[PDB]
Amino acid sequence: SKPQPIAAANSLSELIDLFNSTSINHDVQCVVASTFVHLAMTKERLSHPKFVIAAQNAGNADALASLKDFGVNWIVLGHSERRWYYGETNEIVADKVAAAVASGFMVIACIGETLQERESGRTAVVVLTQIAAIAKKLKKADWAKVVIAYEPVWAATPQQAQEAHALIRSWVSSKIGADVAGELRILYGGSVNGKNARTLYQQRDVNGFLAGLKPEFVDIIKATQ
Repeated sequence: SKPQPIAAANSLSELIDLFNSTSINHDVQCVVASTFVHLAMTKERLSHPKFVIAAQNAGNADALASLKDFGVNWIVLGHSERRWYYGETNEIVADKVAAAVASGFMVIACIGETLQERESGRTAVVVLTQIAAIAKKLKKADWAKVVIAYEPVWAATPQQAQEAHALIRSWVSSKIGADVAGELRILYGGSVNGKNARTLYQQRDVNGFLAGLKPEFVDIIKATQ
């Protein structure tokens, strides 16, 4: 069977009212990741116990310490623009991930290739090098706290997403262990809506979504069964 799925989202007050009133029938960890300045409000307002608040991109020991102290236990790291715009390298993201885990966080670590990388058939070498860097700073036991989001930056069909996710899980199995591989949530972080979410989740190696904080996130949740 699949590990517990994750639905994570990366005007606002209307969105949280909506999430709060939503009945979610099945086992699924929901995550609302927000920017620093909206954190307190989101935390005051979001009360659905199947949801947790995540920080984003924090990389400083003291910052992580305060978030944790503030009751934030999740963080999202390495999201696409962090790498292609802000210049966070494979190693910078790796160190952020290791720092967060050491501070008691559950980490959604993002990886993904650009259009130029996908077009040239270098998806595998790129994606695996990104996670290899992440793995280098983590111990096997740390993987209990880790979640991988695959982001088709280059954008996708369920078959394409399945192939990407499957290639990630094979590298994990062989380099980290089959037991880690089996428990690891690998989320699909490409474009998704209420039409293809359900289709995508059906894929053997998709364990959820890293999608947009948007009214239709609710359908993304339902897509995880």
